[PDB]
Amino acid sequence: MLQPKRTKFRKMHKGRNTGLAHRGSTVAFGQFGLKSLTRGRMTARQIEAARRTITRKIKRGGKIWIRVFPDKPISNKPLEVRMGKGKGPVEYWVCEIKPGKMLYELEGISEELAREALTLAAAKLPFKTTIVKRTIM
Amino acid sequence: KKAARLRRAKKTRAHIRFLGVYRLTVNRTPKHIYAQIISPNGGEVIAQASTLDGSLRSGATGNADAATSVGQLIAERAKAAGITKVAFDRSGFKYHGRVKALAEAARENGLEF
Amino acid sequence: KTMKVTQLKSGAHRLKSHKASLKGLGLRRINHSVVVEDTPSTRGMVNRVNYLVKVE
Amino acid sequence: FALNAVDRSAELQGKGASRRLRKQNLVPAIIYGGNEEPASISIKINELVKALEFEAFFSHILTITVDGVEEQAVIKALQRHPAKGFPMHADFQRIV
Amino acid sequence: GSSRNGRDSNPKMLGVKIFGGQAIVAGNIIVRQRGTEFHAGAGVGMGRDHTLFALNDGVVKFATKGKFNRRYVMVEEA
RNA sequence: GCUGACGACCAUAGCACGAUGGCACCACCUGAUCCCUUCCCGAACUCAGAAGUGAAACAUCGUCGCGCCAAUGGUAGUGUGGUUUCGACCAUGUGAGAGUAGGUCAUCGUCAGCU
RNA sequence: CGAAAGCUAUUUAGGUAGCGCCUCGGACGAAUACCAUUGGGGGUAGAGCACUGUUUCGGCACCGAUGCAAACUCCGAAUACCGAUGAGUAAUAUCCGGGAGACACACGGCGGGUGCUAACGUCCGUCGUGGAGAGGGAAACAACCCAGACCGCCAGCUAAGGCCCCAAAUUCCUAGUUAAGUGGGAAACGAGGUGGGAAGGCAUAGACAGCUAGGAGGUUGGCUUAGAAGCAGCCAUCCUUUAAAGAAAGCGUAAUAGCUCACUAGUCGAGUCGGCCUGCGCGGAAGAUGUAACGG
RNA sequence: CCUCCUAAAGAGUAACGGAGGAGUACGAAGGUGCGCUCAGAACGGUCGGAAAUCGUUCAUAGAGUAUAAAGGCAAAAGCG
RNA sequence: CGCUCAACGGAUAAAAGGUACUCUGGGGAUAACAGGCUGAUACCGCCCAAGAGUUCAUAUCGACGGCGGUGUUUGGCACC
Repeated sequence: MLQPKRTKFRKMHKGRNTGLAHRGSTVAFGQFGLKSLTRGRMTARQIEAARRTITRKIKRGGKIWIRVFPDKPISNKPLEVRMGKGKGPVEYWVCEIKPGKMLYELEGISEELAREALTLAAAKLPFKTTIVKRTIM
Repeated sequence: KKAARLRRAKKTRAHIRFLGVYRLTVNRTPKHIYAQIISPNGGEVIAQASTLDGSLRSGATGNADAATSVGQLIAERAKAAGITKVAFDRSGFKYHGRVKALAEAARENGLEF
Repeated sequence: KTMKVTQLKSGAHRLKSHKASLKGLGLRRINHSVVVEDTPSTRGMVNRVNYLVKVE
Repeated sequence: FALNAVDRSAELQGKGASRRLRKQNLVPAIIYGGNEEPASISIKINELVKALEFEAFFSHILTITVDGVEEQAVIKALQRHPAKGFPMHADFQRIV
Repeated sequence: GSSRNGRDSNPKMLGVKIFGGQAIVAGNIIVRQRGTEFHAGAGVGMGRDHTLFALNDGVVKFATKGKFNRRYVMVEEA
């Protein structure tokens, strides 16, 4: 359950998600990269589940890099409460995702096993994903 | 230190530039003393007098008497150049000793400030 | 020299500036042709309302 | 280590003209450095993709033949689509 | 959860009042500001709230001058 | 040719490294009687002076090590009209930031002095 | 001729008053609007870590890579706003006075806060429409699109939208795609639908499929385990006979055993195999009066 | 009533929207003239340390500005 | 000079409650029932497969996660 240890402000605005992912579209740390073709919100629970499935598949044979962190807080309102009377608290944290953004990277493992693990992680995640080979340029 | 001396002269320099009057700036060294009159624009020298002048070059420079002389000659030069009302600029030097004698000579010899 | 300007489409529902541009051109109604001297100000007006005007 | 290019005219430059060119399946590129002024060219996207497949292409001396004049250059930068990944622009430097 | 913070202050209407190239007479307020976002050069005076106003007739000019690269407002006699 | 004062400009003018400069000028430097200084101290400031030195500082020269400046092209955004699957797209006008090639060890003004 | 549902204040919130908006009379006359050129300041969109934080990895708080932010900014537009000059067009702008009405607004875009980037939800800014507006289109449908009705004509041209019949106009022409009535509701995902595109692997030294024969020994590789023999799990994945055969890709056994597969040789003879991108299609797809998700 | 955001780069702009302060103080904490430059880090030094004061080297503000925040502040608006 | 006239443009120098014993003028400008919009929640279904199932993911069940349908619970709005 990734979460910032402390934050300057408890609550944050909803914001708008637009544009392509110009930064973070290139794989650096690891040879094997998984990218998101669709924009959306990535929850900490989603990140944890994908990490756990990838770790189980690798069985300590490869190194995993997480390029997504849920710094942004999300406020949700409780049931049987009228609209207004103040903003709700941060039930959960999400990471804004843009098309082409790096989610996970793998190194030190065979391509086929990495592809299978990335397939499992994609199945868990809400984003369409295409595996991309790392390119120098 | 010349750095500190310029640091403590800038207040008066800026206030005189705001006033927009001709400025009688002094600059004294252990050997020589110089006085010159700068235009309100701050980039034109219209009158000058130092102990490098031939009249008092081969003499007791770096002295209160030399400062008094330089004041008298720059006062005459300013009178001949048409300047009558200036703002004194000790240029960070304490208004005292050679600077004070220079200022008093200039003030008594035609210039009023 | 002079140029012929005609209003293809209605200007009632356009922005205030575009309506004033049509007034400056002199076109009060659709399929109305007017004569104006060819100069960059008039060309700028025709450019601003280009979509709803044509020039002969 | 050779590729064929075509002069990119001033009317093929800019945002809209660049998008039209990529719709006509040409990748814009600029050859600069060396001694002379920059030259704007277009490279067929399939040829450029095949050239980018090979790995020493990024570290050896390349030869651009612009329907005529010849240019020895080195690929300096490559702009790809953030999501699709296909090459969008090329930056080459003349080698002296 | 009640986080009671529904306060705000009234507007102050700060900003540039007369821009570059405009005719200006003595006493016109040019800039209303907090601190010296703009400084007073020749022809412009400075009030206790950092207001910049024209000391004489002329045309307002904006410039970046000095070592600190400060923004300056002047009134040129033109 | 160089030095000093006052300015223009405020890093392509800076930092860093190395070299040259003492006939003028500048700076150190000698002394604290006198003017004037220290919540103590001649450090600074101030006065009276040239025995000594360009050591430090200062000025000039050289470089690309840093800093700074910086294209062309492309991309992003964007006013107007239209379309839209609401992500965007088309026509037109505009056009960044970052990065790359590259540039830089400033350019001038008034006065005075030695040569 | 012609609004407003706005600001401010209010024992005020469905009232009232000042201002903004309408009308009439007078004064004034380009001082007003549009467009071209041009002088200005900005900190928004975007972008970025140089400050305030926050995040991952590696090296050793600091360095190098790597992301994020309404109350972060080393940067930074397009618009908009304030001015100047100059044409043309225009029933302009400003001031004084008489008379009001209005201070419940709504929907559709765009920039947002709130909400669940839910609501024909709620609050702002801004543009269009209705309000106060007919007409044609969207089947019916204030707010969407085209367009602003002075009256009359059994005249013509067009806008949006359409041209097989209801129902006015093409069973019009060219080139292709779909076989689902998709068109004419619905996603993750799945598949051997179909068309096209850029490249690949193999191939008459016989490519893919099919069929026949083999598919082995060290050896039950070592560890672990009650068992662990290619096939629970962990660490190797070496050698030999070879034409080839994996310390094994599956089924199977408590473990064996057993059946396959990869691979090789033989038969056959010509094209064949698997990835990527793009267009249109398929499943996923269940509700209550009656077809009833093209108006028919 | 004041500061920041919302607020869409002139001004203005709402929500029972997101965050904090005010209902004072000073005859000096005002005026003028003059003079001065902070926080930190490291090194050395009796008690004396992580950190007291003293000395040295860097240090455009990483300090201070009576007070909440924004802007500003070197001619300091900071300190005598 | 005297107001925490702080409901801060301050109604009087001077002021709390009950009503199911009640009553009048209005409102669907505004709530409870129902209908309407929405679908957070709820119900159902599907995707992945860690596992349980003596062995064995998929006979049967489906952790961490993801995507839909219904209007069908608890809700939101206040359109009749």
